[PDB]
Amino acid sequence: ADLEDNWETLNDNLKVIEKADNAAQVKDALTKMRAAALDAQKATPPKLEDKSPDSPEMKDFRHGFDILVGQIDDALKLANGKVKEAQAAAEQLKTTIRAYNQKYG
Repeated sequence: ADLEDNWETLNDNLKVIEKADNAAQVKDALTKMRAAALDAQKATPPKLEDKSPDSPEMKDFRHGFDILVGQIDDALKLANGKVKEAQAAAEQLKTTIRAYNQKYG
């Protein structure tokens, strides 16, 4: 249950931010994101061997997870004394979940 959990983790992560109230819980929050994000890389709950395989050696698949670690990477920096900046970005991350559905869609 590390896959169904990561989702709740990426989700339960963004909540600790807006509610972090302190830069300390922000690192800890995004620390768990960029962490499970690198784990969800090999994510395949629906099986990518039974739908659109794309073509980029699937590289384009991990790139979406690695690229994601790129925006979360710069935010992990704001964490880590820029909370409101990190928190506001959290709403940007919430939007990533939407663009991620275009990946999971």
